[PDB]
Amino acid sequence: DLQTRFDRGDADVSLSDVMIARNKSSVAFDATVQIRNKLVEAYKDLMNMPV
Amino acid sequence: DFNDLLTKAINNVNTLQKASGDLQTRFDRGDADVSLSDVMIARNKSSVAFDATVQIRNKLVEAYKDLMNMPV
Amino acid sequence: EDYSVTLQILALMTMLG
Amino acid sequence: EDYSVTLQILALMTMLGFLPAMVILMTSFTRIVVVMSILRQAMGLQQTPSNQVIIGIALFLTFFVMSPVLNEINDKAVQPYLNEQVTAREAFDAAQAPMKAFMLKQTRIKDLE
Amino acid sequence: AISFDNALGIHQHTVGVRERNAEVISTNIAQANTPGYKARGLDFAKELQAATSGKLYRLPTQPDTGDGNTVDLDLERNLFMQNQIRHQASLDFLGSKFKNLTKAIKGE
Amino acid sequence: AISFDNALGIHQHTVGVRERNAEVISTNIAQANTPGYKARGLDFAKELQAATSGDKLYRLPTQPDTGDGNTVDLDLERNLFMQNQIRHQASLDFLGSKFKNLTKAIKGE
Amino acid sequence: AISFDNALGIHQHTVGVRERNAEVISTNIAQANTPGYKARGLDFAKELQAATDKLYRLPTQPDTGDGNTVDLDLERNLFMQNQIRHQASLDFLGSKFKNLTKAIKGE
Amino acid sequence: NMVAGIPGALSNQPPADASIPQDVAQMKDGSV
Amino acid sequence: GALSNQPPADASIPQDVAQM
Amino acid sequence: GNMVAGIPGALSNQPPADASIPQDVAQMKDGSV
Amino acid sequence: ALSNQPPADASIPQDVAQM
Amino acid sequence: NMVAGIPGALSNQPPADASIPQDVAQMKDGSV
Amino acid sequence: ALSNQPPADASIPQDVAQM
Amino acid sequence: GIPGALSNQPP
Amino acid sequence: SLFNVFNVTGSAMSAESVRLNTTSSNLANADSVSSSAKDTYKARHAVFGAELSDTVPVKVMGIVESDKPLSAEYNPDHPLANEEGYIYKPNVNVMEEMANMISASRAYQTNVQVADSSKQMLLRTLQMGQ
Amino acid sequence: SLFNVFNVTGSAMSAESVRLNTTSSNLANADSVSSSAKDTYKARHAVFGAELSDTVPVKVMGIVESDKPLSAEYNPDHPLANEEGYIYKPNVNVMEEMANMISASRAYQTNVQVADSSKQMLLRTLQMGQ
Repeated sequence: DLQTRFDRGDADVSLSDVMIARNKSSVAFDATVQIRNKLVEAYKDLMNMPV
Repeated sequence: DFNDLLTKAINNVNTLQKASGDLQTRFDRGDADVSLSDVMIARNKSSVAFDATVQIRNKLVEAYKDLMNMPV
Repeated sequence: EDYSVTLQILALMTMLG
Repeated sequence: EDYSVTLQILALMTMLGFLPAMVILMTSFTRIVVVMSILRQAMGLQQTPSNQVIIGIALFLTFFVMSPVLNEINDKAVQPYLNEQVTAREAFDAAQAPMKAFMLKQTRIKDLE
Repeated sequence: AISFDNALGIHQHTVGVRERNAEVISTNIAQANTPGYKARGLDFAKELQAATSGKLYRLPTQPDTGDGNTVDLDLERNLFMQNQIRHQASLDFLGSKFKNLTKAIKGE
Repeated sequence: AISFDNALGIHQHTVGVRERNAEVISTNIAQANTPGYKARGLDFAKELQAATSGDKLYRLPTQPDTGDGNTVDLDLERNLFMQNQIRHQASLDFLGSKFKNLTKAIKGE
Repeated sequence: AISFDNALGIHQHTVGVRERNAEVISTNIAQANTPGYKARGLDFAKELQAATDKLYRLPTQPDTGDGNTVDLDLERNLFMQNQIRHQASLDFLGSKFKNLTKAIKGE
Repeated sequence: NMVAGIPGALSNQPPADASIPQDVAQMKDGSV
Repeated sequence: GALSNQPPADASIPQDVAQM
Repeated sequence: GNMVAGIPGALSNQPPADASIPQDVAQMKDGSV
Repeated sequence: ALSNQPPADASIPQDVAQM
Repeated sequence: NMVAGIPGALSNQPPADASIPQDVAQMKDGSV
Repeated sequence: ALSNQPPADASIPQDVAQM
Repeated sequence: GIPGALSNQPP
Repeated sequence: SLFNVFNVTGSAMSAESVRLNTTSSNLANADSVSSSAKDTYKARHAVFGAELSDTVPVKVMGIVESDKPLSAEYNPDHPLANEEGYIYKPNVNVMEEMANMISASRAYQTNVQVADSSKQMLLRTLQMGQ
Repeated sequence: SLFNVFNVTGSAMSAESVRLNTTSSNLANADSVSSSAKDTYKARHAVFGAELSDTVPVKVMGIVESDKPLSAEYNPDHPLANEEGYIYKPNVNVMEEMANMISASRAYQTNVQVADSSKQMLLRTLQMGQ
């Protein structure tokens, strides 16, 4: 939302607010990608063991 | 004593990071008795210590994975 | 005393491994 | 002439690379895995104990039996090195001596000959 | 706990405040020739505290020439220069917080 | 032997000392016209030794003051400020390489 | 082979000579007004031989009772030429390591 | 509430000169 | 500088200080 | 509060026989007040 | 020449006797 | 050895014009 | 050009016969 | 303040 | 702390500006016999201070009039003349005002260079380590 | 070592500034019969020196007065006149002082050029390799 408001020329949105917010989501999305990757690797390791 | 050795190294890394963040907060607040050189020195020490912590952890985890995946 | 945010993430990401 | 700090960091970061080799060759991990591997084959179950569980128990066993040598390394090489009592080469030699004593204790003469 | 308010510290708010201070100094320089304009300042300590947990007048060093304008242009240049330097430092500190945060969650 | 004091050498202290010298030189340039002000100087060898193992001197005038008591030779002060600025940058390059050399040894790249 | 002496060539020594030459020219300009001072010139080939001296300059015009043989027109030109050539030597010697590092790292 | 006036030479003089129209001189007081 | 909470007054340039 | 004071520039750099600086101001040159 | 004792003020008297 | 003398106008004169003191002119040769 | 010995000074005599 | 200091207010 | 330099050089910028405006008031009132405050104008001068006891800022502690006597002129028919026929004029000396104008302007500009050079040392400090 | 150059140029500027002040005191005392010390003012000249034996700084080793006789003036009614009515004045020569003023200024400015040029060389060396 902050990216769209700044891009369309709204005068009440500052670039610092956009950059802090977009970096904030980038770290969160990278974190949820890494957590998902680790969980899938754990599942693959457990299921690929002889029983 | 090996448990003490590992915790002491981590406490050293954690102590450096706290000092780095402490100076950055004081400098950013506008404190007069803070020099940029000390802030840059402090945060460079924290960066080197944390880089060592990550690489050592990666080496130990890689060593662990090699042993566990060994066919007995 | 308390571990920094960067160290807390490193410990948590370690346990997932 | 003690090595520079950069070389010393590069020297002991290489030890981490060779860490798996030390466990499988210079430690007790080899015998414990083999005995439990033959023990598993002795019973009817083919792979019930599983390789990972066998390695896990072996890692705990090799840690408990190598504690005196690890403690000797710390109390002869690591502590003087951290306290600036000896140089890098002396610390390296002081760490190797307890390791060599352990291998020589559990070896055979004919194999040495 | 792991949160951005504890990971970023005050650097998330400090960057924004110095941008406001840039505007306040900028509007002082532009209104230097406008008679009746009183130079206004921004108290960084008070503004930062308000942002974390949520326009004073500058006194003239010399009497105005008669227009009624109390903007000292050489002071504004000096204050703008310092504010721009510390703003870059604030960006450096805040930006490094994310990069060190990404390094931890990624492991390399 | 791996420690920041051993790896960073004296360059972790020289930067702070040359920053102090710049402040001492700058206040001499600013106070050049103030009468009764004696030009101040900072000894580098003493200050570096004090920093290494944990009070500015007076600069003697080459010519008498013209009746104001101020002994600031603004011609000389500019020369010292220029030299200190160059040596300050050189210490930054030395200290900066100390951290970079440690990082490339740790990361192996 | 493969040694720093051969990798750097003679560019490792030229930078030093251009610094010594700049010092001498700076001395000549400063001592231009002091009577009795004789202008000092540095022979480039001598420091070339020293790598692999501090002579006197004969005046083109007579003195005026000072005995000072410094021509400020000559010194400024010789200082300008030395400074330009000094930067080129830094560029030559600087690129020796840049190529050397690229060969080792392959990137 | 705009503050207004002639910028520059006319304003930076004593009022005894009286080179500014009286209406414009009022605007600098802070009322329009 | 010395930030105050009330706007500073305009300087007065009188030809005679009595008529002020 | 151990300061040094005086009129900067041309007034002070005249010899003291000129008597241009007020005596009260001229005596704040030795560190007094 | 960094000394430890502040330099004394120069004196420009009319007569060196009354100095 | 050390060489010295008065610079500028006085030295840039013929020796007949005895502006330079006699002992200072001696220094202009060599000293130690 | 250069030389290995200092150049001589300049003579400005009021009478060349006495040098 | 300065004993001979001048005031910025009307006499 | 190179930001302390900005407090020192910047203070000199204001201090040298006061002495320049002081000079302008002396140049413009060197021939003014009357005044709005009923006292004849006298050559005003700023007072610089240094609270020496690291960085010592320069602060103007007040403007002080010159101690020279007023220049008397024999104008017996002037409305403001006294019984002896003399009128009094400000004791402003042209030569010292010119020196103040030259000294203050040069002192103002030499603090810009220090403030500009100290700015560069801070920017390179941020660049350290990378 | 280009930092040694800064010492040579810095010492040169100090030497030329001493000569300028000596020239200033000569022009101000070209007509002074009396003095604080009871001896007629004689034209002063700072003595430069070189410790040649790389970088040879120029040093001022003292002020030496000109040995020319004091210009006597026939002023019999002057209070300081001798038995024959002659008063003695400084031997300052106007033409030679103007040349010193021109020479001291030009020599001062050319050492600034060398110092500035030498400063660029040191900064360029910092960029070597990096």
